[PDB]
Amino acid sequence: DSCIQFTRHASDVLLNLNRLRSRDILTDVVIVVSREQFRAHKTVLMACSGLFYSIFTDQLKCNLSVINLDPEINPEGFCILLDFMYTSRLNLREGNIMAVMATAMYLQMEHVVDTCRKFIKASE
Amino acid sequence: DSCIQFTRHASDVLLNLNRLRSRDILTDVVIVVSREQFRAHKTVLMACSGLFYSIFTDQLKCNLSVINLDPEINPEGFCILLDFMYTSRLNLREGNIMAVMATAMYLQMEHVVDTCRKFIKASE
Amino acid sequence: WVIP
Amino acid sequence: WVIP
Ligand SMILES: N#Cc1c(Cl)ncnc1Nc1ccc2c(c1)CC(=O)N2
Ligand SMILES: N#Cc1c(Cl)ncnc1Nc1ccc2c(c1)CC(=O)N2
Ligand SMILES: [Cl-]
Ligand SMILES: [Cl-]
Ligand SMILES: [Cl-]
Ligand SMILES: [Cl-]
Repeated sequence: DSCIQFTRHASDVLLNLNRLRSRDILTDVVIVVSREQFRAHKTVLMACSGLFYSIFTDQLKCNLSVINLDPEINPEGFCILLDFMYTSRLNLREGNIMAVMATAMYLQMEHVVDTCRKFIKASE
Repeated sequence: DSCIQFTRHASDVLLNLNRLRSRDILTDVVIVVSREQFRAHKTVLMACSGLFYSIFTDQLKCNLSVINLDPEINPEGFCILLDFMYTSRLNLREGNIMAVMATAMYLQMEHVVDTCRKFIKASE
Repeated sequence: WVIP
Repeated sequence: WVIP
């Protein structure tokens, strides 16, 4: 086509989706990770994670308002990945890298798994 | 903070949101523009448009599944702007610029209004 | 705005 | 990945 493109559009959309999340506006699911609960938008979760894409395209699970993750999932690891989904920013630290990598593998977030593997290999 | 950032993340999220729209997955509103209907995600509309941000933060309108736009709104102009919301790409042409600019003013999409004004001024 |  |  002969379209023009607004370079910052995708980043501005994501910034607004994060603002809606922070204000709990039109959030439609709560992700339960052991004792912790995280409110989010199903569409953002599906757009970032192979696991959520699978869950919310399922004819029964698409209608659930609560999703319980595997008890082995670390809440801080999930929190870091949820923030990444809504911001493109990953708070990767020596103290959380193993939990973040395990959570990203479970959530099927290939690019995160890739940078965790690379950061781990550099430290060995 | 000491975060790392994935450059293509925002663009990849938007590409997936557009894929969900094309497959009518978790769309939660229909925008009626005279004889035409457009299915979309309320969160994407709010993230792109001052008018939809206002509508869906309203305590009564947030729950509506159908929104009827002003009869003066051109369906093609709306279609072009809806595509832009989900892609960052604006199909701006001599034959649609007036309709696109009028629709962007109504929808409160300042960056679109700006490029339409600039393209019009260059042709006079 | 750019030519993509 | 970059340093933002
Ligand atoms: N929503 C949506 C969606 C669609 Cl529509 N099409 C294709 N993938 C989608 N999302 C999704 C699927 C697999 C993975 C990711 C996201 C990130 C990753 O590492 N794996
Ligand atoms: N969703 C959301 C949203 C939030 Cl949370 N905060 C601030 N603006 C939001 N969206 C929004 C408001 C005004 C305008 C636009 C988008 C594009 C434009 O030209 N005007
Ligand atoms: Cl439920
Ligand atoms: Cl990822
Ligand atoms: Cl309704
Ligand atoms: Cl805009």
